[PDB]
Amino acid sequence: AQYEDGKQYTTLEKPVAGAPQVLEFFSFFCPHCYQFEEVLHISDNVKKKLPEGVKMTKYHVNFMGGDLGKDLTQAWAVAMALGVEDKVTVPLFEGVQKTQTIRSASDIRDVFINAGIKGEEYDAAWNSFVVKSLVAQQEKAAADVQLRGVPAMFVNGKYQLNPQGMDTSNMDVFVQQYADTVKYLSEK
Ligand SMILES: O=C(O)Cc1coc2cc(OCc3ccccc3)ccc12
Repeated sequence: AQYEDGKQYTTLEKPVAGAPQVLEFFSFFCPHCYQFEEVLHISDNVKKKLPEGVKMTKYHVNFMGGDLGKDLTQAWAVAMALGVEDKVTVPLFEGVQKTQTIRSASDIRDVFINAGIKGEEYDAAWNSFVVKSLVAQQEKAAADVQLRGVPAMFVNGKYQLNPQGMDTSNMDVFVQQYADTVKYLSEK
């Protein structure tokens, strides 16, 4: 077949019931995730190839960066709770990987302050139990599939994208193959 298990995708030996339709995992310490955001725009290109209104979910992970990696998972929960993901994603990526100006939880808070989120707004969300639950939700979704690598995308809790088996000589062809595979899997 043109799409084959082990080539463009792999199949979960333990399917995950009730999972989101399109579930992405990333880390702000993850280099390919940086490319996926700034250079390839995987999330938007996948969204444009899927039916309108399909739920897409993106979660942060703990296993990169130690203490700060967990801080970034809590900060991502704040971003999701406040709905400011589009405002903080790029400065957080660049703060961690490009300028390396993010060395503490205070530095992460500075990114939100600079993006226009009020200090009282950030601190209240950061210490809220709604955000504690969002952190637990991110951990549980990752734990359901024993996630050891990012960037990762799962479709209907059953199929995992395999970008290693996709052509990397051309950035746009890669994105197109990636998005077309997600579409194929969503119609499975
Ligand atoms: O292999 C891995 O650990 C998994 C993996 C995740 O995202 C990737 C992106 C890759 O290429 C992107 C690209 C495409 C065209 C031109 C430059 C870069 C390759 C591998 C992965």
